[PDB]
Amino acid sequence: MPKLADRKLCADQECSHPISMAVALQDYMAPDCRFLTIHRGQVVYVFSKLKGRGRLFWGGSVQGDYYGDLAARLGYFPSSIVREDQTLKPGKVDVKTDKWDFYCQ
Repeated sequence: MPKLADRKLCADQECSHPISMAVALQDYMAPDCRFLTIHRGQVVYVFSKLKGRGRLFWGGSVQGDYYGDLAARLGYFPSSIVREDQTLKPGKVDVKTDKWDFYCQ
């Protein structure tokens, strides 16, 4: 399975800080373990934005039901299914993707 992208944009070198908070406008079911499953209205925190050949996809995690809860797992989803509501930190750190980046969590 080829990497989805060779490079990505993050808020920091380790992609540890979220770039943005977004709300899902469409449902999306993960086609394989690399992807997130999302439903309309759910909140997603975006930690990376892929570049190049993977640029339709962003990486992040789904907010849970209790205040402050964010699932630990990261996965990819199409950027178009969400509306970014708050830019938390500019996503302008241009990083090569590593092998952890497409290994399923």
